Amino acid sequence: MLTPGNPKWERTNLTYRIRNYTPQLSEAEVERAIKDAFELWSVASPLIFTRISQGEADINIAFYQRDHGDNSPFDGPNGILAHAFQPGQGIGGDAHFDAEETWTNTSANYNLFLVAAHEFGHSLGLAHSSDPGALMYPNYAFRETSNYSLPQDDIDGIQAIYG
Ligand SMILES: O=C1CC=C(NS(=O)(=O)c2ccc(-c3ccccc3)cc2)CC1=O
Ligand SMILES: [Ca+2]
Ligand SMILES: [Ca+2]
Ligand SMILES: [Zn+2]
Ligand SMILES: [Zn+2]
Repeated sequence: MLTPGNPKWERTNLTYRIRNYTPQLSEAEVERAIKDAFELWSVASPLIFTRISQGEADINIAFYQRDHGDNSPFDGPNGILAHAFQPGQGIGGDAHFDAEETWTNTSANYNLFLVAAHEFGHSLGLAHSSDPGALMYPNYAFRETSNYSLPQDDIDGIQAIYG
């Protein structure tokens, strides 16, 4: 294909739900981080993300600690910050964030917006990139969060799947 293992969504309007929050940020700050992370992908693709407040969404977002029901346990502070599942029904698309992290909306470690943007790449069908400037690079690095600019390698990736 282009990246087998990873598939793709069959429709362009996807719903998301934030299931819980982190004490590290206000509820509004979490909502804004997640919304803007989706917007990054939306402005480079045909995808439209619609928030729901309750019920079943395509993409569930949640903060969990250690074992949390999906056979991929988190590991406490640092290390694994988050993970996400490839497009599909059920857990497909879902994104989990390690609740034991310091989550920020600054340059201090683990800016939630940046980590969420990376995870949502996985939720949409992207794998890791070898480009260190790419959001989809395997390791966390801070980058400026002032606008909705996706690095060009990530634009190439989402365009290759969805146009
Ligand atoms: O399935 C997984 C599980 C864990 C991964 N690593 S991570 O949670 O520690 C992580 C690494 C980098 C980022 C990131 C780096 C730079 C910009 C934005 C996000 C976010 C989370 C990556 C991954 O793909
Ligand atoms: Ca961790
Ligand atoms: Ca899902
Ligand atoms: Zn999980
Ligand atoms: Zn990743």
